[PDB]
Amino acid sequence: CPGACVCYNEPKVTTSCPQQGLQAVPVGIPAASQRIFLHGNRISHVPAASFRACRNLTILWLHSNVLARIDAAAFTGLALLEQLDLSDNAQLRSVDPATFHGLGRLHTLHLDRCGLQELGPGLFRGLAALQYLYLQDNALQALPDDTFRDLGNLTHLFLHGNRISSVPERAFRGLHSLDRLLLHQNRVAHVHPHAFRDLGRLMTLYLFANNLSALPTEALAPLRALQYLRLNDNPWVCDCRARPLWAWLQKFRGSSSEVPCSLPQRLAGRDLKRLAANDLQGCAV
Ligand SMILES: CC(=O)N[C@@H]1[C@@H](O)[C@H](O)[C@@H](CO)O[C@@H]1O
Ligand SMILES: CC(=O)N[C@@H]1[C@@H](O)[C@H](O)[C@@H](CO)O[C@H]1O
Repeated sequence: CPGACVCYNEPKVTTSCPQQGLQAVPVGIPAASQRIFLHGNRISHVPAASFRACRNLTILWLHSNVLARIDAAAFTGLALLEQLDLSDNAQLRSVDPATFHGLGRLHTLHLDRCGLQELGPGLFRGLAALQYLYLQDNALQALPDDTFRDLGNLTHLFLHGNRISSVPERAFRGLHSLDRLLLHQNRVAHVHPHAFRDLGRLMTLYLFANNLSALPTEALAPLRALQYLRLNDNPWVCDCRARPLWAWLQKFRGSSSEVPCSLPQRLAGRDLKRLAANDLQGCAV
């Protein structure tokens, strides 16, 4: 086994060379390795077919490594790959759309704390098996249509800490079985109704800290079975336009947060969840 690593077959075959100051992926990683650990090094690249001979690789960790570019090939024969953590590489900024193409059995994929500015075309094409998909704290500006379409088992989608400015119909389409997506700490101005139009089964949604003035009507409608909704820290305007949300909150059985009206004044500071129906004026004008 390569130096600066410990190798064992014990539970599953591991290579493990974490925090060993490695500058690049060592050449001698034994092929019949099941799980490989390379986080905490200084590996700045994942060149084409870096783990090819490891046909039985289940777990692979490269997080916290000053990654800069990950060859479109990279994970090529890692068909049995389950977890692939590339988190904490604020210098990556991007992943060639065809990168994860194979990765069928992929269960969990971490791409958080990465300079990801955009989510390319088929970045997540047919990742079917995927359930956990971490994408918090990147530079993502928008969620383009059908971006998570093929992700049918996805039950955990984290997108907070980005720069998403709005949620269009397209995004979150095939996301059936999605149990909880967080969108907090984003710049969400508008949430197109129907945007959650098959986002049922969803257990918990987060939209706090987001620059939302008021939510459309049919917006929270599909969220039958929702149990946790966090809407604090938003410029909630409270005029007749808030009725739909006001209403949706009253009939809500689950657990909500505080929806602080931050406008108009005179009502400013009060929480929409406790305003009486006729507190919302300034109608059709
Ligand atoms: C809860 C559910 O729908 N189970 C299926 C599972 O049978 C299948 O193996 C997987 C694909 O890897 O998709 C879904 O997770
Ligand atoms: C545990 C098991 O199924 N055995 C195979 C083994 O025959 C093969 O040599 C190896 C490739 O390195 O992949 C393993 O999965």
